[PDB]
Amino acid sequence: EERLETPSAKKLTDIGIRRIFSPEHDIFRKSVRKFFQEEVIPHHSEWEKAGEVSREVWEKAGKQGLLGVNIAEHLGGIGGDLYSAAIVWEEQAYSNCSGPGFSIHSGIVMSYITNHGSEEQIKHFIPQMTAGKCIGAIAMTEPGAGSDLQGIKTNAKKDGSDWILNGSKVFISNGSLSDVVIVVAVTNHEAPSPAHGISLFLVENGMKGFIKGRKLHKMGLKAQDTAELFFEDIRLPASALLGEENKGFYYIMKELPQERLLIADVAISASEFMFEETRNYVKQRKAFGKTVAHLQTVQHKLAELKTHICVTRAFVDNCLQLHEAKRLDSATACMAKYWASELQNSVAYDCVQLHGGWGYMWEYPIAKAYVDARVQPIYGGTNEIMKELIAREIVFDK
Amino acid sequence: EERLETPSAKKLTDIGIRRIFSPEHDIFRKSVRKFFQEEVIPHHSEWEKAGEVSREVWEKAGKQGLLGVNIAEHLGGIGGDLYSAAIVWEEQAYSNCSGPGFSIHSGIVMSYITNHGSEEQIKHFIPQMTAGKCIGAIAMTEPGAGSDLQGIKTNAKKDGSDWILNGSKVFISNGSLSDVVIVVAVTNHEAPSPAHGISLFLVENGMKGFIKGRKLHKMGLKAQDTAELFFEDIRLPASALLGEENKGFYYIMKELPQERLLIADVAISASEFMFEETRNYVKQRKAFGKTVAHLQTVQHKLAELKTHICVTRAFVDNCLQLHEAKRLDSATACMAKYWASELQNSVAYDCVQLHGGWGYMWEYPIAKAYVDARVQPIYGGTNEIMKELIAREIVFDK
Amino acid sequence: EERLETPSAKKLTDIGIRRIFSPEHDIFRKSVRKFFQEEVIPHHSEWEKAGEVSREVWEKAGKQGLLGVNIAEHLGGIGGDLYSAAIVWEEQAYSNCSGPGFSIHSGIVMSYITNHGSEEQIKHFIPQMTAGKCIGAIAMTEPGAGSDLQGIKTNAKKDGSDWILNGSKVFISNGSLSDVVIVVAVTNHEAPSPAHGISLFLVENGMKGFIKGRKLHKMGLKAQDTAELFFEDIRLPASALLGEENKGFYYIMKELPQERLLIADVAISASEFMFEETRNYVKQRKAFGKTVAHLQTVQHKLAELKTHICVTRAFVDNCLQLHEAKRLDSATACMAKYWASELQNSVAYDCVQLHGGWGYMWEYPIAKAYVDARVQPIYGGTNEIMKELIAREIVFDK
Amino acid sequence: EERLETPSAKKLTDIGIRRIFSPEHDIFRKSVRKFFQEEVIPHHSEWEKAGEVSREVWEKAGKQGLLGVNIAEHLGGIGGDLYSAAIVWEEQAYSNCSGPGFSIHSGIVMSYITNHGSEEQIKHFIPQMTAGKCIGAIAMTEPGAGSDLQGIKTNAKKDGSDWILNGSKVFISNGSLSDVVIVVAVTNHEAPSPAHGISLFLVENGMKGFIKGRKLHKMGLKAQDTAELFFEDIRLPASALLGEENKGFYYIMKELPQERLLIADVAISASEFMFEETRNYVKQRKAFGKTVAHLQTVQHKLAELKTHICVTRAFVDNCLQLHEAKRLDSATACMAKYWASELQNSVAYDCVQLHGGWGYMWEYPIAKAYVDARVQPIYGGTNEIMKELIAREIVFDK
Ligand SMILES: Cc1cc2nc3c(=O)[nH]c(=O)nc-3n(C[C@H](O)[C@H](O)[C@H](O)COP(=O)(O)OP(=O)(O)OC[C@H]3O[C@@H](n4cnc5c(N)ncnc54)[C@H](O)[C@@H]3O)c2cc1C
Ligand SMILES: Cc1cc2nc3c(=O)[nH]c(=O)nc-3n(C[C@H](O)[C@H](O)[C@H](O)COP(=O)(O)OP(=O)(O)OC[C@H]3O[C@@H](n4cnc5c(N)ncnc54)[C@H](O)[C@@H]3O)c2cc1C
Ligand SMILES: Cc1cc2nc3c(=O)[nH]c(=O)nc-3n(C[C@H](O)[C@H](O)[C@H](O)COP(=O)(O)OP(=O)(O)OC[C@H]3O[C@@H](n4cnc5c(N)ncnc54)[C@H](O)[C@@H]3O)c2cc1C
Ligand SMILES: Cc1cc2nc3c(=O)[nH]c(=O)nc-3n(C[C@H](O)[C@H](O)[C@H](O)COP(=O)(O)OP(=O)(O)OC[C@H]3O[C@@H](n4cnc5c(N)ncnc54)[C@H](O)[C@@H]3O)c2cc1C
Repeated sequence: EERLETPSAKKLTDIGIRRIFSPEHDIFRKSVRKFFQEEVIPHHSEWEKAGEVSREVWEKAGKQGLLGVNIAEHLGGIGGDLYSAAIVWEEQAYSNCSGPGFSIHSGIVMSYITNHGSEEQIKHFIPQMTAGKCIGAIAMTEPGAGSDLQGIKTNAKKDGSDWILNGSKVFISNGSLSDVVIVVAVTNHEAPSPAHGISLFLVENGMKGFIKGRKLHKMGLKAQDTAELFFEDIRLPASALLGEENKGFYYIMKELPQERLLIADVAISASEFMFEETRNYVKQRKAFGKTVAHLQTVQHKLAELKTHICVTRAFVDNCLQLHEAKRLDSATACMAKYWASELQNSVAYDCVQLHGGWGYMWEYPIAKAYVDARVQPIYGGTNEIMKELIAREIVFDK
Repeated sequence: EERLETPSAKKLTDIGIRRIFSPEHDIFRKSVRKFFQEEVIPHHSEWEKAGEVSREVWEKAGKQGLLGVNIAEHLGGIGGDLYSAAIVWEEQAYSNCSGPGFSIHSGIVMSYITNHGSEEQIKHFIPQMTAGKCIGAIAMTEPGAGSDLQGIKTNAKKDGSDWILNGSKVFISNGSLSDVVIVVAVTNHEAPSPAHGISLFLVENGMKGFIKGRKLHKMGLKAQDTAELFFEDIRLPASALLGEENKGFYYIMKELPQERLLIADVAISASEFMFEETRNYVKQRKAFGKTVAHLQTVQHKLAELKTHICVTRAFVDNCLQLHEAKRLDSATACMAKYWASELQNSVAYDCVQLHGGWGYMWEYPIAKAYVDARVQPIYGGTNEIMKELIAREIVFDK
Repeated sequence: EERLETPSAKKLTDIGIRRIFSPEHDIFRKSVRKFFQEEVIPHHSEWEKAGEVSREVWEKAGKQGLLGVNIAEHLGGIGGDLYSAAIVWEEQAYSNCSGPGFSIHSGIVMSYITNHGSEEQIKHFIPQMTAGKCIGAIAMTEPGAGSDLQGIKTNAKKDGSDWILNGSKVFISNGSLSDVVIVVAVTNHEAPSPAHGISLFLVENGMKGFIKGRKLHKMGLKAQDTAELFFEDIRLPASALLGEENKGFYYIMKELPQERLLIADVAISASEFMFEETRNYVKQRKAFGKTVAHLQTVQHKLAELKTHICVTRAFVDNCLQLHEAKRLDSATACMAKYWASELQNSVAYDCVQLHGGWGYMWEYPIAKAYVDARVQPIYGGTNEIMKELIAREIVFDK
Repeated sequence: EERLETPSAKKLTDIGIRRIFSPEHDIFRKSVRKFFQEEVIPHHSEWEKAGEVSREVWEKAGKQGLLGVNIAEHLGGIGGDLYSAAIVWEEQAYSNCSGPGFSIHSGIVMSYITNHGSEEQIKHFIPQMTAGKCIGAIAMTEPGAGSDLQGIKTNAKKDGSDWILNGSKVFISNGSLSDVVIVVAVTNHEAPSPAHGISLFLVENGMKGFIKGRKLHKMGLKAQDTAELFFEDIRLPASALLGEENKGFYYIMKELPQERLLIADVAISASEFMFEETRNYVKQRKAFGKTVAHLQTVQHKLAELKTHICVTRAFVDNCLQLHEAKRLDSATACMAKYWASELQNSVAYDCVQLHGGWGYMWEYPIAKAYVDARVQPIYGGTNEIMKELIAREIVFDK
C-alpha cells in the first residue's frame, strides 16, 4: 500500500520495504529471520571450527520450509514464487553466516533436477532434498579448467546401458555433506565444439568409486565444507544421466542466469548487512569527546556507501522482478553478479576500516564478512568472465 | 504488455524500452526525438558561437508542446504526467545539445510558480511560458555564497506594499534570454536562521534596476546563456512576492528534490548517449586488421560502462516512479543526483579516451559531452552537499 | 647544501628543492619563471582567441636562452644539462600557459635533427631554432591510425636524387607557426614489417605542394595551433632525408623515451600547479563561519592529492636522474608517462570541484587546466599503448 | 656501479637492484633472504596453527645478526645503517611470513630504549634483545581508544620514587612472547592537554601484577601472537620509567616517522612479492590453448599494478635515503605509510583475482598475503589519521 525503498527505510534491512514484496512475503521474511537468529547464528562459531554445518541444521531448515522454496509443490518442493526464494538467500546473508549452503542446494541443484530430470529422478530426489535429508552439490570446476569449460577432462563412457565415470572436481560447495552431486562430464570427446559433448550426472554418496577428498583450508567461508571429489571407474546406471545425452552444456547455459542472480542478491544483501553493522559501530564508538559518527569524513564515507548500496539494490530488485517473469537474460544477470560482487568487497574494505583495529578481529562480524566477500567475485564464473559475456551483445551484435 | 530494460535493448536509447513507459509515451518520445533532430541539432553549433540559443527555437518547442509538460493543463500547462516530462529532459540529453534551458524552464521555474504562486501570477505567467514566449530562470547563487545560505546578501525591504530589491546573483541559466526570474532574497535579517528570513520574488525583464550582466565565459555549455544579475534599487509591487514573506526557503526545500531528480535523469541519459556514440565509433574504427572493438581491453572497459550505466538507470527510473507518486524524499533525490552526475563524468572521460585524439576535437559529439558533463557534479548543490544531506538520516535520528 | 623534497616544501612549486637540482639550476629557474610571468601570461588571454601564439614571444624566448637547451653547444644550442631543459618544461606548466609549443620544438624537433642528422641540416636549422626564428614540429599520426605503427600511408618514392612525397597528417602541434616539420613516410612498403619501410624528411614551409589545413577546433589547448598537413606532390632534395633511408623507425624508437618523460614531468608539474592554486582558493573561500579549508573532508581530499602528487613527483624525478645518465628505458619512461598524465586529470577533476561553480569559469586558471590535462592521456602514445609496452617484459620474456 | 631501478630489473625482488644499496648490502641481502628460506618459511605453517612463532627462531635470528640491525654497536646492538635494517624488513615481507615480530622488536622497541633510555636501561636491555633472548613489545592502544590519545586510561600514580601502574592494553604485537613491554600511561591527569601527561614505562615479565591476556583471534597475521595485557597495581621501581616524567608524548612523536616508514616499506615490499608471485602464476596457468598471460586484459592489469608498485617504490626508497640522513619528517613518513598500505591492499585484491579460485585457498601464498595485508592500513595509526597529519601542513600555517 505504502512501501518504502531502501534509501528511505530506517535501516537497509528493515522488514516490509522495497516494492517487489507483498505483505505475505513480509510475514514469511520475519519467520525466516527468526529462524536464523535462533537455529543458525548461535552454532555458527562452532561449525567454523568444525569445517561444516550440522546435518541437524539442514534437517530443520527443511522441516521449516526453507529448502526448495522456488521448487514446484507438485514436484516435491514447497512451491513459492521467486521472491520467497530470495528472502531465504537474503536473510541468510543478513545473519552474516556463510556456513549453510542452502542456496547452492535449493536454488541450483534442485532446479537442474526439476527443470531437466525424468519423472522418476525428481520423485526420488526432490522430496528428500526439500526435507533436508538429502543435501545437494554441483561439481564442474577442475584443477585445470574453471573459466575454460571447453577444457575440463572429467569423462563418462558408455558400457551397455551404463556410464563409466572417471575424473575429479575441485572447490565443490557442500562437498563434504553432499549426498547427491550433479557432475559435469565430457561424453563426446569428438563433438564439433566441446559445448555439444557434455552431459550431467546425478552421482551419489554410496556409489563404488566415488571418493570425497579432503576439506579445503580457505581464507573465508570457514564453515562452508568446500572439498575435492574424485571418480575412479564409477559404474553409473542409465538413470544417473540427468537430461539428454550431450545436451549438458545447454542445460547449464539456461540455469546460469539464476546462479548469478542468486550471487548478486546475496552480495548486495551482504552489503546492506555490513552497512547497518558499521553505521552502528561508529555511532556508539566514543572518540574526541563525541562518537566517530560525528566526524565529517566518516559522514561522507557512509553517504557514499549507502548511495552505492541503494543504487545497486534497485538494479538487483529490478532483476528479481524480471526473473520472476522469466525475462532475465544472460547478459543482465551477469551485470548483477559482477557489480554486486565487486561492491560487496569495496563495501567490506571500508567497513573494516571504520571499525579501526576491531575490524581485524574475528570476534566482530565485519571480519567474517570481509573474507567471506572475496569469494563472490570469483565463483559463478569470475567477474572477468562476467565482462566477456556482457561484452558479447555489445561488440558482436546478433 | 511486455517491455525490455536498458541492458537487453539493442541500444540503451531505443524507444519502447523501460517498464515505466506506456505505448503512448513512446509516440510522444518518437515525436520529441524528432523535434530535436530537425529543430535543434542543426543550429546548435551556431548558437554556441552566439553564446545562446534563439528565441525562435524556444517558441517552436512552445507550440510543439515541450514546455510545461508536467504543469497542470487547467493552469496553463500541457497537463501531462511526470514521465512525459522526463522524456523531454532525456531526449535533449540524447541530442547532446545543452543550449536550450528548457529543463530549468519547465522543470523548475514553472513548477515554482504553479506550486506556490497565486491566481493572477499563474494566469499571467504560465501561458506565456508554456507558449515559449516568456522564458524563465531562477537565481539564488551569489559570488560569495552558494552552498551556504547565511552567505547570501541579496535583500528586499518593505515600503508600504512595495518591495525595494537590491543585490546580485551569478551563474544564472537562461540569464540572458530570460523574461521572468525567481530571485531569492533576505527579508528578515533578524530570523535565527536564514531559513526563516528568505523570500521568493518574481522580477520581470524590463523593470528599472534589473540589469542583465556579462555572459560568463565557461568551459562547457557554450550555448547556454549563463549570466550574472544585478538588482539596483528595484521597486517591486506586492504582486512580485511569490508565497508568504519569509517562507521562501521552505518552498525551495519542497522543489529541490525535483531539481535533483531531473539533473540525475539528465545525467544518466547523457551517459546513455555517450555509450552508444562510443560503442558505434570503436566498432567502426579500423586498427591491426580488425576494429578497435576486437581488443579485449576495449571490450571490458565497454562492459564496465554499460553495467554501471544500466545499474544507475534502474535506480533513476525507480526515482521517477516514486516522484510520479509524489513520494520521493530528499535523500533519495540526492543519491540520484550525486551518483548519476558523478558516473556521467567518469563515463565521459573513458569515452573520450576510446575516441583517441578525435575525442579532443570539437567536431565529434563526445568532446563537448565531456566539458558539458563536468557542470553536473556542481549545480543543484555540489555532490559534496548531496553527501551532507544523505548522511543526515544515517547519523542523526530525528 | 641542504634541499627538501616536495612534501617538506612550503609550496610544491618552490624554487630550491628536489635533490636532482643545484643552486646553479635554481638561479636559472628563477630566471625562467620571470620570463613566463612577464612575457607569456600577460598575452595568453589573447593568443587563446587567435588559436595561435605570437611569433614574437618565440624570438624573445630563444634570444633569452630557452629554446634549444638540452641541445649541445658544439652544434648550436645552449648546451645545458637535462635538468636545465626540464626546468623549462616545468616552469611553463606552472604558468598554466599551454599555447607555446616550446617543448615539442626544442625537446623533440631539435633532438631528432641533431641526433641523426648530417652536419649540414644541423648547421642550417638548429641555430635558427635556438634563436626562435625557425619553429619546428613533427607529424606521424593520420586520420586512419596513430597506434597502428603502419597505419601511416604517407609514402615517399624516389625519383633520382629528389624524393616525391605524398600523404597527409592530423593533430600536428605548432601546426600553423611551423617553419620546419619532420615527417614520417613509407620509403619501402615492400618491407617485411613496416618498422623497416619508414624514413624521415625535413619538410619546410614554402615547398611546392606542402599545404596547411586550417586551425583545428579543440576542447582544450586553445592557444596551441594544431592543424592538418597535406603533401600533394613535393620534390625534395637529397637533403630533406634525415639520417638513413628505411632505417627511420630506429630513430622514432630511440627518441620516444624522451618524448614520454617530457609529458610525464609536464603532467606532474601541472599537477603541482593545480594543487597550490586550489589550496590557496580553499584557504580563503569563506563558508559556514570559516573557510571551506576548515572542513575535514576537504582537508583529507587535500592530503590524498598531495600524497599522490608527491609519490609521483619522486618517480618522475627518479626518471630524470636516470635519463640524465642516458639509462632510461622505454618501459620506465612509459610508466611515468601513463601514471603522471592520468593523475593530472583526476587532480584536475577534484581541483575543479573544490572551486565550485567558479571552477567552471574560463576566468579561473583551474578551468583551462582541466581541459589542457585531458590531452596528456592521449598524445605521445595513449596510456593504453603505454600499457602494451610495459606488459611486454612482464609477460613476453626477452 | 650501474645498479638498476625496479621497473627494469628481471624481478622487482632481484638482489642487486635499486640505487640506495651497496655491494655489501646485497651480500647481506643474500644472507637474510637465505635465513628466511631456511629457518622461517619451513616452520611458518605450524607456527600459524600455534598462533605464535618459536623462541628458537628468535635466538637464531639474534645469533645470525638480524635483530637490532640499525642499533649502535657500542650501545649493545650490532651497529649498521638504515638500509641494512630495511633489508631485514623487506626480506621478511618477501618470505610472506608475518609471524615473527622482528621489526616491532628492532625497528621500534629497541630504538625507543637506545634513543631516550638511561645508560643503565640501555645496558640491561639491548644486549639481550639483540641476542633475541628478550623479546620486546609496545603497548599504547586500549579497548576504548586507539586514535584518541586523550582517551587512554592506563595510568601510573607516583609513590615516592615508585610508580603504581594500573590498566590494560589491547592488540599488542609479540604480546604473548613479550619479555619487555613499553607501556604508555597517563602520569598527569590535571595536565593542560593529554599530550603533556604521558610517560613511558619499561614493564617486564615477572613483575607482580603483570598478567598476559589471551591471544586474540584474527583474520590474518595468524602466526603473530597478538594479545591483551593487564596491569594490576604493579609497583614499578624508578628504573622502570623510560625517559623524562610526563614527556612520553614527545618520545612517541620522535619515533613515529620510523614506525610509519617501516610499515610503508613492508607494504611496498609485500606488493613487490605479490606482483611477482601473480605474474609467475598467470604465465604457467594454461587457459584457452594458451596461458592466462596471453589475454590482453591480464596484461594491462599487470602493467597497471607494476607501474604503481614501481612508482610507490621510487617514493619509498627516497624516504629511506632521507631517513638515513635523519631528515625524514612526520608528513613524508605518513604519506608513505598511508599510500603504500592502501596500494598493498589494492594489489593484493587484484592478485587474488588473477589467481582465480585458487587465490582463496590458504594453501596458496597470495591468500595469506590478502588477509595479512588488510592490517597495515590500520595499525601504525589508521590511514585516516595519516591524512589528518598530512593535511596539517596544508591548511594550517606552521
Ligand atoms: C570457495 C569456493 C567455492 C566455489 N564453489 C564452486 C562449486 O561449488 N562448484 C564448482 O564447480 N566451482 C566452484 N568454485 C570454483 C569457481 O567457480 C572457479 O574458481 C571459477 O569459476 C573459475 O576460476 P578457476 O579456479 O577456474 O581459475 P581460472 O579460471 O583458471 O582463472 C580465472 C582467472 O583467470 C583470468 N581469466 C580467465 N578467463 C579469462 C578470460 N576469458 N578473459 C579474461 N580473463 C580471464 C582472470 O583472472 C580470471 O578471474 C568455487 C570456488 C571457491 C574458491
Ligand atoms: C553552469 C552553471 C549553471 C548554474 N545555474 C544556476 C542557476 O541557474 N541559478 C543558481 O542560483 N545557481 C546556479 N548555478 C550555481 C551553482 O548552483 C553553485 O555553484 C552551487 O550551488 C554552489 O557552488 P559555489 O560556486 O557556490 O561553490 P561554494 O559554495 O563556494 O563552494 C562549494 C565547494 O566547497 C566545498 N563545500 C561547500 N560546502 C561543503 C560542505 N558543507 N561540506 C563539504 N564540502 C563543502 C566543496 O568543495 C564544494 O564543492 C550554476 C552553476 C554553474 C556553474
Ligand atoms: C592536441 C593534440 C596534439 C597532438 N600532437 C601530436 C603531434 O604533434 N604529432 C602527432 O603525430 N600526433 C599528435 N597527436 C595525436 C596523438 O598522438 C594520437 O591521437 C594518439 O597517438 C592516439 O592515436 P589516434 O588519435 O589515432 O587514436 P586511435 O589510435 O585511433 O585510438 C586510440 C584508442 O583506441 C584504443 N587502442 C588503440 N590501440 C590500442 C591497443 N594497441 N591496445 C588497446 N587499446 C588500443 C584505446 O582506446 C586507445 O586510447 C596529438 C593529438 C592531439 C589531440
Ligand atoms: C593485529 C594488530 C596489531 C597491532 N599492533 C599494535 C601494537 O603493537 N601496539 C599498539 O599499541 N597497537 C597496535 N595495534 C593497534 C592499532 O595501532 C590501533 O588499532 C590503531 O592505531 C587505532 O585503532 P583503534 O581501533 O583504536 O581506532 P578507533 O579509534 O577505534 O577507530 C579508528 C577509525 O575511526 C575513524 N577515525 C578515528 N579517528 C579519526 C579522525 N580523528 N579523523 C577521521 N577518522 C577517524 C577512522 O575509521 C579510523 O580509522 C595493532 C592492531 C592490530 C589489529
